Amino acid sequence: CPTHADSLNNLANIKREQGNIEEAVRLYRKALEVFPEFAAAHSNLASVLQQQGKLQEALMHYKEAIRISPTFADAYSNMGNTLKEMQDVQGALQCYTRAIQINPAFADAHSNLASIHKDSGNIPEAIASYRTALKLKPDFPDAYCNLAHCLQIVCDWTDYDERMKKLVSIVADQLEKNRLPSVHPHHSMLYPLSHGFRKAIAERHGNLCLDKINVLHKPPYEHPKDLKLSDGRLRVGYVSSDFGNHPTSHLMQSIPGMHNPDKFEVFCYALSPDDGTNFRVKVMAEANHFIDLSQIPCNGKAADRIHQDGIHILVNMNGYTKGARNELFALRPAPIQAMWLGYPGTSGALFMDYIITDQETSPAEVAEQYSEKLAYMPHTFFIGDHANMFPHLKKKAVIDFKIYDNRIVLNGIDLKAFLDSLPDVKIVKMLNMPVIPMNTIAEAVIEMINRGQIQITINGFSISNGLATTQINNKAATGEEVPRTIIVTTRSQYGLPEDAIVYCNFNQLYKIDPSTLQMWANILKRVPNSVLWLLRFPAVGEPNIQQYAQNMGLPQNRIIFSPVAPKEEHVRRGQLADVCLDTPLCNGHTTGMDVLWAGTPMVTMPGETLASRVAASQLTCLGCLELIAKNRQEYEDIAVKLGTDLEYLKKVRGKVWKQRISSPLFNTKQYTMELERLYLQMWEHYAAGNKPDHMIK
Amino acid sequence: ETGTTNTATT
Ligand SMILES: COc1ccccc1[C@@H](NS(=O)(=O)c1cc2ccc(=O)[nH]c2cc1Cl)C(=O)N(CC(=O)O)Cc1cccs1
Repeated sequence: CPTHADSLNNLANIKREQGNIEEAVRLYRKALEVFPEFAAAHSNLASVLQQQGKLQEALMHYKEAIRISPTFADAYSNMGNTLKEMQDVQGALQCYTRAIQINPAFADAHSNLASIHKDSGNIPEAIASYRTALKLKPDFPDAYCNLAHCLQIVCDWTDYDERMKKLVSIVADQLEKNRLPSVHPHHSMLYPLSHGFRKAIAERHGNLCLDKINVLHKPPYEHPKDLKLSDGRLRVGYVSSDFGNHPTSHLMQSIPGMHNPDKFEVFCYALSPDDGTNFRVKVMAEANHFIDLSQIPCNGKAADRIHQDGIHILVNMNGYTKGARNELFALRPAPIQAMWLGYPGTSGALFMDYIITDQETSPAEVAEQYSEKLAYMPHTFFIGDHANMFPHLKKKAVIDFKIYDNRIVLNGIDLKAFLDSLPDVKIVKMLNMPVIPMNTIAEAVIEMINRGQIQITINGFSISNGLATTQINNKAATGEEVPRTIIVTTRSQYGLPEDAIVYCNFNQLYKIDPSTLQMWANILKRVPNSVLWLLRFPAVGEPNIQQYAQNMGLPQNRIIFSPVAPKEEHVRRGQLADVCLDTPLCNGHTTGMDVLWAGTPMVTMPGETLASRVAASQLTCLGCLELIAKNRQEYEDIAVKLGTDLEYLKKVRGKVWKQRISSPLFNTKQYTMELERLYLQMWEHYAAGNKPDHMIK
Repeated sequence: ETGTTNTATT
C-alpha cells in the first residue's frame, strides 16, 4: 500500500526534522514493510542511517532506491554525501553530477557539489555552485553559510555587514528551532555571533557524536580511582589526528618524550595513519605507547582500547577540526578528559571536563563562554617546538651592504665557525649581532641570490640560497631535519624594499576582515616608508585585498604578496620583517610563534573569544606588554611608533630577540613540567571525588 | 570537511 507507506514516510520526515532520528528510522522501515519497493523510503532511511554513522547500511539502501528508480535525483545526491563522508570524493562527484543531470534545478545537489570544490581548493567554482543553489532556493542555510565562508576565505567583503546580519539571523533561527546550525564551530569565531551563540553552536555539534554512539548501546565505563594499577604513575592519553606533518606536531612533538617517566606514562592515540615523516617517527618512539586508532574505525572498539589501557587523563587535541573522532570522548573511556592546544575554543559539550588555557587567553570573567572548566597554565597554554626544530635561527648574522638587522641575514649551525674564517667580521652589541662588511665574500653571496644560484662554497663552508632549500634537503625544508648549511635570507628574494619598514602577516587570509584591513591601511598612511607583507592563501584573495586597499588610498605596490613556503622558509623569512601585525578577528596562534621565534615584534589587540586572545597571551609570556593594544587606536599607534621611531624599534626587536630564549614561551622542558603539575591537580581533585572545577587558582 | 545537505523526498 503506497498510500499508507507514504503517510509513514511523511511522518518520518517530520520526526526527522524534530531531531527524533530513532523514530524516523522506525517509521521509514515501517513504510518499507507496507511498501517494499518504496524508493523514497529507502533513500530517506539511508540519510538517517548516515546520520547515525551506519554508512555501509546507508549505501545499501541508496542503491536499493536507485535500483527501483534509476532517475531518482534525491538518492544520487544523498548517496553522494555518504560517499564523501567515506572519503570517496570521485564517487561523490559522480553522484552529484548525475543528480544535477537528472534535475538541473536540484538546489541541494548544487550546494553539495559546491562542498567538494570548496574542500578541493576550487573556491571560485564552489562560490558559483553555492550561488546557483541560493538562486534556486534562496532560503538555504547550508548553502548560505558555506558560501559566506568561501567569501571569507578569499577576503570578498561584498555586502559584508548585511551578510553578517543574515548569518546571525540564520543561527538564531536554527538555535530557536533546535536544528543543527549551518555555521561550523571552528568558523563561528570569524562572525559577529554572541558568545552564547558560539557555545550553543559547539554544544549542538558535540551532541551529534551521541547520535553515532547511541546506536552502539555501550554502558558507561568504570574508571580507575587510584594509581596502584599503574605503579603510582598517571596515565595520560593524547588523542590527535595530527601526529605527523601538521602544525600541532610542530608545537608539541617534544612534550611526550619530555614527560617524567617516574610519575607519568604517556599514551599517544593517532587518529591518522603514518604519513612517513619524522614528526610521526619522533612521537611513536618517544611515547611510552603509540596506538594507531586509524586501524580501529569503530569508536566502540577504539573507546574500549583507551579504557583498557587504564587512561586517567584523556586529552582532546582536535576539537572540531579535520580528523577528529570526538565520539571516543562522548563514550568517556577516561575519568578526566581535557581540551588542549589543538582547538581554539570551547567544545560546548558535556564530556569534556577541562580546557587547558591561561589567565590571559581565558580570564575568569568570561567563564560563560566555555562549557568546560578553566584549567590555567602558569604562563601561557600555547607552546612551540621551535627551539628543537629551528635551532639554526637562535643566532644570525647580517651583511652591511651600504646597519640593518633584517635585509640580508645568514643563519646556520656552523655560523660562528664560518664567521671565524673571515678576517673582517664586526659585532653590534645588542646577544650581539655580527656584521659582514661589503667585501669580496659579501659580493659573492649577493651574486648567488641575484643570479638565482642554489648555493656556493666559501672557505669550505656551503652557503645555501634560502629560496632553494627543497632542492638541497627536503627534510630540512619541512622542519623534519635541521638545515646543515648556512642559509642566506634577503628581502630581495621576496621583492621587499631595502629602505622601508616591512609590516608582515603570514596568517591565512580568512582571518582578515574589513575592519582589520582598515587598521593596516591607517598604519601605512601614517608610516609612508612602509609596505604590507601578506601570504597568498588562497592566491585568489590577493586581487580582493588589493581592491579594498586601493579604495582606502594605498597603491598596489604597498602590499607585497609571497607564495606559501616550506615550514623552515616560512619561519626563517620572518627575520626580514620589522613588525608583525596580528589579526584581531582571529589571532595567528602558530603564526605568532613562528614570527616571535624570528625575533619579530608582533602587535595584537586581544578580543573576547579565545582565538582573538592567544596573541596577547603569547606576548604576555614573552614579556612584551607594550605590544598589546586595548583598542584599535592604540593598535595603530603602537604600530606607527615601531615604524617611525627606529630607536624604539631597535629596542623592541632586541627585546623579542632575547626573551624568546629567556622567557618560558619556547621552553618545552618547562612547559611539560608545568603541564604535569596541572595534570596532578586534576587527578588529586578526582581522587577526592570532586566534580571538575575551575583550576584558575 | 564541509558539511552537506540531505534531501527528504515527499
Ligand atoms: C592550520 O594549519 C594547517 C592545518 C592543516 C594542514 C596544514 C596546515 C598548515 N601548517 S603550518 O602552520 O605548520 C605552515 C604555515 C605556513 C605559512 C606561510 C608559508 O609561507 N608557509 C607555511 C608552511 C606551514 Cl607547514 C599549512 O601547511 N598550510 C599550507 C597549505 O596548506 O598549503 C596552510 C596555513 C596555515 C597558516 C598560515 S597558511
